[PDB]
Amino acid sequence: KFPRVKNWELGSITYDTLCAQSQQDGPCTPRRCLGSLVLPRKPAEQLLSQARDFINQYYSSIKRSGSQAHEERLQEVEAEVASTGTYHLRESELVFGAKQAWRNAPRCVGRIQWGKLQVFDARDCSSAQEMFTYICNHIKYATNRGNLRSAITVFPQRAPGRGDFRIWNSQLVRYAGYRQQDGSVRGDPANVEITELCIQHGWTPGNGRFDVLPLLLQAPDEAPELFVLPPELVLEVPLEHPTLEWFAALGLRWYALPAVSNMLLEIGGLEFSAAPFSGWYMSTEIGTRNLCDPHRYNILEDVAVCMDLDTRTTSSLWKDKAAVEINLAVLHSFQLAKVTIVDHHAATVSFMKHLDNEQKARGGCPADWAWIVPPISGSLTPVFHQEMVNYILSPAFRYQPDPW
Amino acid sequence: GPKFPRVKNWELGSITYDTLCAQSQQDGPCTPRRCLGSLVLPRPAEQLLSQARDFINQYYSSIKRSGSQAHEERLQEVEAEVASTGTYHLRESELVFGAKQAWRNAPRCVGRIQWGKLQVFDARDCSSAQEMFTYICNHIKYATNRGNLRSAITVFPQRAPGRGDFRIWNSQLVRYAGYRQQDGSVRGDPANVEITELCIQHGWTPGNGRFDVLPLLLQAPDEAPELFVLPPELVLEVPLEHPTLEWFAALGLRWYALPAVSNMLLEIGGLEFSAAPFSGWYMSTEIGTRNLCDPHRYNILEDVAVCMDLDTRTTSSLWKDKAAVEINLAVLHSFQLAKVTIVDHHAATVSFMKHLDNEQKARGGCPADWAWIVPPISGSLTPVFHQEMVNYILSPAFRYQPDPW
Ligand code: HEM
Ligand code: HEM
Ligand SMILES: CNCCN(C)c1cncc(CCc2cc(C)cc(N)n2)c1
Ligand SMILES: CNCCN(C)c1cncc(CCc2cc(C)cc(N)n2)c1
Ligand SMILES: C[C@H](O)[C@H](O)[C@H]1CNc2nc(N)[nH]c(=O)c2N1
Ligand SMILES: C[C@H](O)[C@H](O)[C@H]1CNc2nc(N)[nH]c(=O)c2N1
Ligand SMILES: [Zn+2]
Repeated sequence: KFPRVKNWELGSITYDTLCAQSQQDGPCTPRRCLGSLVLPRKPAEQLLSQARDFINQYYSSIKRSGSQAHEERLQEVEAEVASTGTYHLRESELVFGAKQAWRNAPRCVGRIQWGKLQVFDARDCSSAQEMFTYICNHIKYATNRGNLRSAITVFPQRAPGRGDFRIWNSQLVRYAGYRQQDGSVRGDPANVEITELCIQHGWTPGNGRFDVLPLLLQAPDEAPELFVLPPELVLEVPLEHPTLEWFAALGLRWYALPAVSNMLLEIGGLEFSAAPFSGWYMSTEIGTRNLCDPHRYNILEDVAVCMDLDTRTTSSLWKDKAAVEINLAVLHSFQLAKVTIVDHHAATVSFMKHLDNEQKARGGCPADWAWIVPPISGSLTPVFHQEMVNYILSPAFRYQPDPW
Repeated sequence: GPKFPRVKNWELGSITYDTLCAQSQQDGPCTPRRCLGSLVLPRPAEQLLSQARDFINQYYSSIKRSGSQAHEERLQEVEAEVASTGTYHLRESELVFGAKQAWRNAPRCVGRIQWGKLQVFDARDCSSAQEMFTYICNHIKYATNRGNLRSAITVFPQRAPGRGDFRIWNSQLVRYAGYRQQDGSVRGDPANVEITELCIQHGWTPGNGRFDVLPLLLQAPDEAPELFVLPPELVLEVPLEHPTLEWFAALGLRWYALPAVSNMLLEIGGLEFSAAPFSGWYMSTEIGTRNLCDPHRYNILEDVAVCMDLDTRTTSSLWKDKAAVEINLAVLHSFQLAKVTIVDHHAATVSFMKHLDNEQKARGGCPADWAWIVPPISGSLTPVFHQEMVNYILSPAFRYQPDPW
């Protein structure tokens, strides 16, 4: 049985058949749905089968499926697993695998872009120092003077005999969070733990709200090392508002490059524990979540007071009013600085086009509705009205435990 | 540790475990292979007895008499009744318990903090379509209460073997007509096109406004549905104005005070009440965001944004978000002015979090549909956005049922 998927705005119905290609179970059972949970509660034969399936995927994608190059390649993989317990990917295969991982990421609204991804092979990396070099080039390439380009750098895969290559930071750019004795937090509350780990490993702390953290980089079975990014590498956008002169006074800012550095990339059963990837922001990530979440910078009441709003009652919708001006500020400021950004309406409309492309290409598209629908103005966007099917395809980005 | 779903709040960092889901007997649409949680509508003899036995156990527990002699005698009384007739009857207070528990169990309802405060009108004696009309008018009168809205449900006779159903054809007691135009467009509410055409086929003389109140199509057992027009003074409405945008009132928008769902099935202990309309009060985003701004409903966003003189030629001006906010404010302001009960999406979600905490202590969980609980605007500004939820089906329940035609 294949899920029947309906759009409630248009009346149109599709059938997801791609989900039958899922080999990995999610958190739901027929007794109870667990789709709103953020994290999971969580053999040569099995590695070999994921390898076969992936190699078949690759040769099918270049329409050389069944051919001699294909046959001989499966033989290589099988021969290599049989005597070493593992294998290695060709650069071309890794490029394919990385693009598919993005394509398959059900929580990502930006997947219209999935075929345009620059892949840096960093598998010849043997130290934190080289990782840092690779990371710096990635940032320079990706940022491209505000003309953002999507990229991934892939460090050496996990191996049975040793500890992982890891980037301890959750993103390549993070603002420090400084825990106060008086309970509160200066800077980004989301980054208290990593800030403290940086200090413990000997970083000289700042005292600002927007102090860019150093990277903690780890080569196998070694203590992590500390590397400060050259400030000229981290593009930042001061936030002002198009018609509210006082907004700029607030001294708000955000960095240009969203670069996730703590997820695991799995391809054909191989696991890449350090494989930082980046694109460009959707404005609501900065304007709504990072700046307005109560457990983040939490600036809503501040902005509302400057707007002289009735802060004393919920029914004046001050929160809603302030959040809209904040999101507008982010868009205006990024556009003024010529740094790539996408608003949530433009993003969700392109995501609808992606669904349509994928329906035609693959018979469906794994999508996590709760993460696709923006944090403000949900039903004002087309994705709100679109039913979606969530499931796990490989290659995939996965979460993994923090390495401390 | 515990072998039940771990549930996390990401704002507060706090953890619970849902043990109540263990009580679920009916399977939802998901499997380990794929999550179908965002689908609005996914695809008796011994059976009856087990559902019946379970409900009576629920009832006696609610009154703290499990295992008692009255408990076992009621169980005996029920199976005796099923053995000789195939069905059975609820005592009055069982029906009252069941109706409240059905609301309490409703995963898509954010208003469940009020669940214990429900007026239950017993209408299981009703025997004509004219009589259904009297019960409905009475319900509307009681529930509207001149703007001081009171939750209520009226329960009509249960499905009976052989005999036909009591059905209310309309999806709500109050519904604006949707008139399909020559040019293909719709005047009024596009959601109500079919029911409008059904009323007409059954002899209603149609109007031509954006806000014409539909007559009721009420159906008694094995009879064609009869048509009934509500006395306009029984249908309380609120004209919409804005607290500072003076032109907003000139738009001629309005909404009715009483949201009363009339097409759902109430199931208790295997017994099915095919007509059992229930009503509460509105959360403002239902009117202001969904009914007025959905592209496939009234679709007024562009009208308002033009009046607000916003740049509607580019998404990045956030004209849609700006207009939606003011439309929601107008709804809240106009209901407040008219002294008609309403709740904003902030107050409502805050009260739902309190409800989740009450239920965690009372029952060890609360079935909840995250996509439906989180409001259609300002999602992450409300605390439920940061709350993981477990969705599952408990009974008593309100269920969807096929349209009777
Ligand atoms: C090009 C512009 C892109 C945009 C606008 C975009 C947008 C987004 C957004 C809004 C989210 C939700 C994030 C959150 O709320 O925490 C997300 C998640 C995600 N994105 Fe994209 N993305 C882009 C590029 C990429 C690229 C290049 C990759 C990988 C190569 C990627 C992979 C992912 C993954 C794996 C997630 C899920 C993260 C998680 O589960 O925490 N995205 N994206
Ligand atoms: C007292 C104030 C109440 C409020 C603010 C409230 C709020 C809501 C809201 C906002 C929804 C979402 C509906 C949609 O978006 O289509 C909903 C659904 C629902 N409500 Fe409540 N409600 C209230 C009272 C009641 C009562 C008295 C009952 C029954 C006794 C009830 C039962 C339900 C059920 C069964 C649904 C699911 C409807 C569906 O799945 O289509 N509610 N409610
Ligand atoms: C669920 N735990 C981790 C959350 N996480 C990895 C995360 C948190 N906050 C923000 C992001 C940014 C995600 C992202 C990635 C890319 C490539 C582009 C973009 N605009 N956003 C990710
Ligand atoms: C999704 N299928 C059913 C449609 N449906 C029942 C529905 C649609 N649109 C709006 C409502 C209103 C739901 C409701 C019910 C009650 C008692 C109170 C309230 N505030 N809202 C219901
Ligand atoms: C509990 C809930 O699932 C959680 O708050 C989710 C909701 N949807 C989200 N959507 C996005 N894009 N990012 C998020 O962090 C979240 N958080
Ligand atoms: C596809 C999606 O499930 C559908 O549009 C849902 C989303 N959440 C909703 N939430 C509520 N309260 N009411 C709705 O009608 C919907 N529609
Ligand atoms: Zn699910």
